Amino acid sequence: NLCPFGEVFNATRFASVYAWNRKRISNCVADYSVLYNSASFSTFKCYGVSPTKLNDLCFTNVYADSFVIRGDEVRQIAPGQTGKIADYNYKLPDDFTGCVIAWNSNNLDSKVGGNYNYLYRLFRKSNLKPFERDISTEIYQAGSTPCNGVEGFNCYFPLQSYGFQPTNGVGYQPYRVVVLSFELLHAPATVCGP
Amino acid sequence: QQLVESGGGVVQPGRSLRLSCAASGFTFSSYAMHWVRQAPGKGLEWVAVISYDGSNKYYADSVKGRFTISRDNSKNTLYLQMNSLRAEDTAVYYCARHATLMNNKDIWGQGTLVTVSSAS
Amino acid sequence: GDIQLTQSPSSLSASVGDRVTITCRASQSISSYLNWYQQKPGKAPKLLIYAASSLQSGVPSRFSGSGSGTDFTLTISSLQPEDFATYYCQQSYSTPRTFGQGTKVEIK
Repeated sequence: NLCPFGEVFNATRFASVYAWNRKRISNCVADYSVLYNSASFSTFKCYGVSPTKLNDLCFTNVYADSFVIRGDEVRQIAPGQTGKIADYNYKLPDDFTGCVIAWNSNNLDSKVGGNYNYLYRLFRKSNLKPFERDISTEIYQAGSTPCNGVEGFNCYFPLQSYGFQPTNGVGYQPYRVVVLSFELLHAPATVCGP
Repeated sequence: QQLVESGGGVVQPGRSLRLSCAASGFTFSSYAMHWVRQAPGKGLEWVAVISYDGSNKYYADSVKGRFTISRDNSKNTLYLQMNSLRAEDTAVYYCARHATLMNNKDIWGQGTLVTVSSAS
Repeated sequence: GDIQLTQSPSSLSASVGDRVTITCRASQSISSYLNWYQQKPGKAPKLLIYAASSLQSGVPSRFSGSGSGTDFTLTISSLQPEDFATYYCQQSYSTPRTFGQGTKVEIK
């Protein structure tokens, strides 16, 4: 086969981090060459074993999940850190293998007249379990006064947008972070390079 | 982005009239939604909430007429049936949203006239 | 009981380039949960300030909010010929929500 990296990496519409898209990929072949030959990517790091080594060292079942975050908060995306995106939005595990691929899409996402399509979760009553999204947009009650679904006092709305325009500085530019995560099982290496 | 309302009209008192208001651009589903009232020359008076993210319905006890509120979430639409009418409720209604320190989602419908009178 | 609002003054006929302070007072101590609206009569209420201290898209800093607790302030500055309309404050502290009676800024 071929693995849909032209359908993931050249995709037209990434969701936000409160409802990030996840694509289980297996039973195809890896095009890991042009990943490095792309070289238009801001923050491109890997784990497990070296990025030059991963061309052939291949995988049972990969999880390709992607979202869009801010140009400042992307350092929060690292396996085992803190900050809002890794606290309540999307959680890398304690022991992780995959690569974090990060670049700017300022010419697409941030629009004049304002981009407010994108969102994120700013609060939750616990830190987030690893790789589990949170689409539950109910009201959290920080203080003890029960708001019970409607908004009110001591309680806030869960979600918030980002503010994207091309009037933003370089630190406030939207990154289309796609994260590749890997594993190994009794299952064979169903996705494997040349 | 946009809110549309069911048709207003002249209804005799004591009757009922279901109020439909459909959303567009972004869903009703993730948010709450409200109804407010404007009588001519009178201030904007809040009426009732809806809270889809759990399920709960709060009404103003100032106008406590069991004006029932529920959803059609899959059409991004909301239904409040005008029950136990009385003539001073003759006004225009709005579909509403409140920026509760977090969002900026205050979007308002076009406004339709409910009329409570025996004279058409 | 309910939470009473006190919007003062309920009208103020004004002139070009003014700096009008439309006050919305509260019966209780509300943290910042108060808003402001533009309504020319027959329009939709265009939100002006959220959480009583924060501006809004499309609305420049000719409007400017501040206050907390009971006392809330609409700081209209450099009063523009389009800004003459009927305005409103707003609680979101408890249920029920009430709105102010309105303040019509109008040409002298």
